[PDB]
Amino acid sequence: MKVVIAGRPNAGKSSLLNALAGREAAIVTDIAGTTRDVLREHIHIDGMPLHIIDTAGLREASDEVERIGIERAWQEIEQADRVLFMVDGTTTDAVDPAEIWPEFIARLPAKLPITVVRNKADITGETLGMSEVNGHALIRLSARTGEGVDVLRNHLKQSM
Amino acid sequence: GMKVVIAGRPNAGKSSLLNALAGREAAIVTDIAGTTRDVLREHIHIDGMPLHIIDTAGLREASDEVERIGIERAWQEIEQADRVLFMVDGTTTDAVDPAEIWPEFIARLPAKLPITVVRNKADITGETLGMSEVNGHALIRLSARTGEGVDVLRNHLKQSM
Ligand SMILES: Nc1nc2c(ncn2[C@@H]2O[C@H](COP(=O)(O)OP(=O)(O)O)[C@@H](O)[C@H]2O)c(=O)[nH]1
Ligand SMILES: Nc1nc2c(ncn2[C@@H]2O[C@H](COP(=O)(O)OP(=O)(O)O)[C@@H](O)[C@H]2O)c(=O)[nH]1
Ligand code: ALF
Ligand code: ALF
Ligand SMILES: [Mg+2]
Ligand SMILES: [Mg+2]
Ligand SMILES: [Rb+]
Ligand SMILES: [Rb+]
Repeated sequence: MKVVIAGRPNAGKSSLLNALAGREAAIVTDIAGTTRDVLREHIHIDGMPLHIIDTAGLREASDEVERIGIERAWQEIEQADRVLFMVDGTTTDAVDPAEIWPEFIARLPAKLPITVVRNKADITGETLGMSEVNGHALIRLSARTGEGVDVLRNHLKQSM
Repeated sequence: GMKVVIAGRPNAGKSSLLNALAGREAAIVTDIAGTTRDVLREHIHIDGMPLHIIDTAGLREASDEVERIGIERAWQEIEQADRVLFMVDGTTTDAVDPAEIWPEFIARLPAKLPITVVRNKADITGETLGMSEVNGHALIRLSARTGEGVDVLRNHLKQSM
């Protein structure tokens, strides 16, 4: 199954791709617009194989390559079986994704299931782990420190 | 199966080749040098023979930090290749010997690593497509943009590996 990592620039999408991959598969920097190309990694949880797909942070970009990467990111979303909507927790205390970015949520294919991932729990102090908002799955992790990425691994097995 | 790494200077047509081999638009291609930075890996098959194709950032002295980093990762894939396709923009030089095109690059490769010199953009130079040899290296003239000469590459990849 195709699981697409998507959200704003600098949310930590590539860190999570790397954590899920177990491998420095995507470049990771604090410069917004680091990922432009779509990056795919084939993994296996527990007998369940999936493609995890890292994408350019969504925005209106004047960098042409990034502009193209954002086109393709939306195209990956269109074909996704699940989106992991990645949020930098330090930027908002909001947990309902309609409060975080309604425009993005509203644009997503109807009934494409969304897992909301409040990342950088290491700066927030947020309590780690899974819950649910407005019927959307909600995982609090650190992609950088691996802290709580395990629950997400199990979540994917369960839900897919 | 084995790992084929596409390497060379920026804008040589390495992503264009990856997409022609993969039969789909895996890598972003533009006229802008420094488009590719992350390493892109595609798994393909030729005549049933499985093959890994790795696209890399063009090697240059880059001002952009993400690109500098992709260049490092590009080298770290090269070190680990079973073959390198050394892609050269044909309209930039009439040279065929990789030693005349970029000696530094050629010398830094691991001792055992074979290389196929690919002279890309043959649609512009008008050079005859197909296979030859320079100084013991395999040599191929093709257009990744049009796909002309790429079957010769595919056949060379199956025979060579
Ligand atoms: N402190 C902390 N930083 C993170 C975490 N995840 C990502 N980052 C950092 O935030 C910046 C952007 O990360 P990256 O994965 O490349 O973001 P992307 O643009 O969404 O893919 C980098 O400096 C990362 O090291 C996290 O869980 N905790
Ligand atoms: N005329 C011609 N143009 C090409 C060919 N291959 C690539 N290009 C163009 O050269 C530019 C750089 O190509 P790209 O594949 O992104 O280069 P890379 O930086 O080495 O990956 C783009 O404008 C391509 O369309 C070719 O065989 N013929
Ligand atoms: F801002 Al990014 F990958 F570098 F979304
Ligand atoms: F210049 Al490139 F991939 F964009 F080597
Ligand atoms: Mg990224
Ligand atoms: Mg390229
Ligand atoms: Rb980034
Ligand atoms: Rb390019």
